[PDB]
Amino acid sequence: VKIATTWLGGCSGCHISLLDLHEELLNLLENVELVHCPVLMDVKEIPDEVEVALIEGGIRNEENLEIAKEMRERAKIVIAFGTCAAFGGVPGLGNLYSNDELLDKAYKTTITTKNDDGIIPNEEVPELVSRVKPLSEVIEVDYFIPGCPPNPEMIAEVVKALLEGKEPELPKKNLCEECARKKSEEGVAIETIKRNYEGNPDPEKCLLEQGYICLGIATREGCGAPCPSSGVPCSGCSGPTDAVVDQGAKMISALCSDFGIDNDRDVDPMILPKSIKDKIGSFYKFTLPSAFVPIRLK
Amino acid sequence: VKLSVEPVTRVEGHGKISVSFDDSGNLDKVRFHVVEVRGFEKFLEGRYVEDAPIYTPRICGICQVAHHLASAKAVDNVFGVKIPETAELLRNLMHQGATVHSHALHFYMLAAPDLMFPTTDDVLKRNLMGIAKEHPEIIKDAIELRKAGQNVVRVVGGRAIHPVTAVVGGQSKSLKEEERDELLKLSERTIELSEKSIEVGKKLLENIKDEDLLDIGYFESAHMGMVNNGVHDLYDGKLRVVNSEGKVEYEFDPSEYMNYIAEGVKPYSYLKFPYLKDKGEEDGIYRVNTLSRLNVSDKMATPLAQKYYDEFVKEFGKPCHHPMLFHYARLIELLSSAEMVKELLENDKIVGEDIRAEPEEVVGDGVGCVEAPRGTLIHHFKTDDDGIITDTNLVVATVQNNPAMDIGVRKVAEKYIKAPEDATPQVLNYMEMLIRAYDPCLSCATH
Amino acid sequence: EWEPKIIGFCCNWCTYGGADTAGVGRMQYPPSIRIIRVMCSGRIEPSLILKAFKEGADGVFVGGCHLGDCHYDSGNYKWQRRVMMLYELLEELGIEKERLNHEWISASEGEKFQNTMKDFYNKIEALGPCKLKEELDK
Ligand code: NFU
Ligand code: SF4
Ligand code: SF4
Ligand code: SF4
Ligand code: FES
Ligand SMILES: [Fe+3]
Repeated sequence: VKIATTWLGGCSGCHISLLDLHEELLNLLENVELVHCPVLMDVKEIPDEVEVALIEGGIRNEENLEIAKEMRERAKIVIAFGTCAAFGGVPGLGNLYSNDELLDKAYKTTITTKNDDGIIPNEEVPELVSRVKPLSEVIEVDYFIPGCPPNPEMIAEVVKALLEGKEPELPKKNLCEECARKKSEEGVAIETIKRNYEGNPDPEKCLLEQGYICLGIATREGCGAPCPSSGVPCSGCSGPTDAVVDQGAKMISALCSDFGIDNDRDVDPMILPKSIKDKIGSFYKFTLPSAFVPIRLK
Repeated sequence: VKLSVEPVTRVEGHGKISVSFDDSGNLDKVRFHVVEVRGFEKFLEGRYVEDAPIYTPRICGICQVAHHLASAKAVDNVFGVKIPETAELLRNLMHQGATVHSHALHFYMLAAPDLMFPTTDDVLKRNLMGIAKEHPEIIKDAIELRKAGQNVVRVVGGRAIHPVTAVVGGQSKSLKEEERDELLKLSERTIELSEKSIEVGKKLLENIKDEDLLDIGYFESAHMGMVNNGVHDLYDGKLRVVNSEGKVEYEFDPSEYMNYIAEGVKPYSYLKFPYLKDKGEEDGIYRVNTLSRLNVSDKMATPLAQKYYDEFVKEFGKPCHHPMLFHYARLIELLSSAEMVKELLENDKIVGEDIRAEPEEVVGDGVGCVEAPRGTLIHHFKTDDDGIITDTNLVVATVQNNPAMDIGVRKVAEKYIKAPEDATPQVLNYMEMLIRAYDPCLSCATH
Repeated sequence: EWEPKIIGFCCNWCTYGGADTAGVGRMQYPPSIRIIRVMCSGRIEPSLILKAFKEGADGVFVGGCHLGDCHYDSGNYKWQRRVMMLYELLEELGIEKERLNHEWISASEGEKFQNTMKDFYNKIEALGPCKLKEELDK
């Protein structure tokens, strides 16, 4: 089975997680004919007759667009490999600014930068597309593996399923399933909102009920919930479940519904927006390019 | 005539090499282009400053620990908090484990294919699969090193890729005595494998010297690396610059980096061109990374690495300017990090519960510095009174070898190419070998 | 040459009845809005508002019972908390807060519904078209 990988606007983390199969990477490569993979081999052009393709990263520049289209033509099955390819990922926060603001910061107004003619790199380099886009927005994507990065076992199950000819199926519940923290059977009620540096979070009580914006409730399971286990709220990196399109919108709906719910008719509805200084960054860390409004208008 | 090497393969990120010829057919211009940028420095504006250790690891999937720690340190200065000692050991423990994983990843899976097969036509063979089929035990040692390092990261950081435990004022969780015990049990095997890695490195660099390839991309430069009383240190100390003759030019705290470092911009690359602003663009070229850290350090911090480093200095002197000997320095750091993992796991403060101090008044300015696997890493954040980021600047490791890579690939072309017929598949791969020697991470360098 | 595209969400019990009352009373108002029926204003969530802007909405209207008069007791209180966050979220996205309008309108208040539609139309008409749909289409 000829497979190929490539990367676009990601950070290489999905490929590193693939290598974190460790011993199993060799067993995988014994059964698979890897015909293209920039990080591991020197095949420059994407060959024809690729059966499966792992594409990491979203679309950030014109070159990403052409490679995504070339891989779609060459590959039978295109897989959106990771959260960036599936939802846009952290680089999607660049949509909150124009490319000119992104470029002028990196190449003019950064404190150590020295550029006397004020040039923006433009020779032999691609221009950025207008906004970071999920892979499915520019090509047809047959499957996707969420996670930032996707855990190594999950990458193994998806691929081996396709080698066998079976459809891969991701887990469907939200994170609270896997998480070992204890909830109130009376339900979630939030009195105040705390930034993650405030107070001392109790190790066993659900962080959302303690007042911390935790994305576990709006995030698909599968990772094992290591962040809440390790003492910090979930940031939502795995993305939403199959029944939620806009992860940030749903988290906001849930958060607002239960804020002051024990005092429903009297809690001031302006306390919650005033306590959150960075709202897009609180709720759209990994998924902004796939939200209903994936940019800031200028 | 114009030739292009794209993509440059077995590196992290997107780069290409251009080779152009004039009307006579003579070599004309040779350039290294990095063709990616994402703009972290700008879109970090408006975020919660305490979320910086969440965003910046997504600059790269290889060295995500280094960014996590650099941001955490900057955040720890933004708030006026001094983290307790146990937190310091846990972060450094995670830092060494990551360095083990990164150095092993590069030498074995990215670099070694060239060192083993420097003059081959079989391009499908020049990869870990080609090494694994003829020398399987070498790739299994590589895998076991990465597995040991990532395992350290996962336990201390919560995840092997993009750790989350480094929070405002220390660590979000402590290390438990049982975890400490099995990590310490496993640490001995990592050290042995690192020693064996040095020996294979000797063999393969001998093979490189046999082919007259040990001096490709050679030029002389300054060198920068963090030292702690002149002792090689990846986590704490001051940044030391040594000139091409080995003389210490300056030693400065990373918070003053802007008074010593400047980054230039050229139109043909999204990757900037740093230099010692004092010396200028041409005379101020310096390097970072494994070999640069050895040149600036008086000694290593661990005994076994000291022995190989002393033996190496005796053979090549100080400072060494050979690009390809960055590979050997990488293997010494690989061992030194392995040893440091064990040493930190033996420090009884590693399992302390006093892991975090309450954040103090917001200073509004913080610089965080660590030696990433691929060189000095600086995170500089500025915030308002609510701790909302207003400005960020990132000087990320490999960017500081971009002049070295641009110079190197043209000096490789000068040595081997006179006419377009000389740019054979093997000679073009020589140019990529010069790139790979510096272990470039181009997503990191551009951010 | 250009007319605002306005989307409305009205509860079945009070506000949808106020829009019916305006129709029975022949209370003319601009033909920009289209109303989507829900049982309760508590059924309205940020994703529905954001979805409408994505589709091309120049303005978004939501109408529910007066606070306390919810046919389902307290649905509007949840909605009121969500919309206050959504106002400031729309600003972080560069969408004018004024492009979103929520009102409490009972079934008898046909006149109030009429002037609410007129005031909102003029507000959105003066703002010009929302440029989100044309940026995503680049
Ligand atoms: N090592 C490393 Fe990065 Ni992927 C680079 N270059 C770091 O901060
Ligand atoms: S997903 Fe998380 S990891 Fe895989 S790439 Fe985008 S960022 Fe790097
Ligand atoms: S913590 Fe985050 S995840 Fe674990 S439960 Fe409370 S919410 Fe669901
Ligand atoms: S927890 Fe929230 S964040 Fe930590 S991993 Fe599972 S998802 Fe990504
Ligand atoms: S039914 Fe009209 S607001 Fe609840
Ligand atoms: Fe920078």
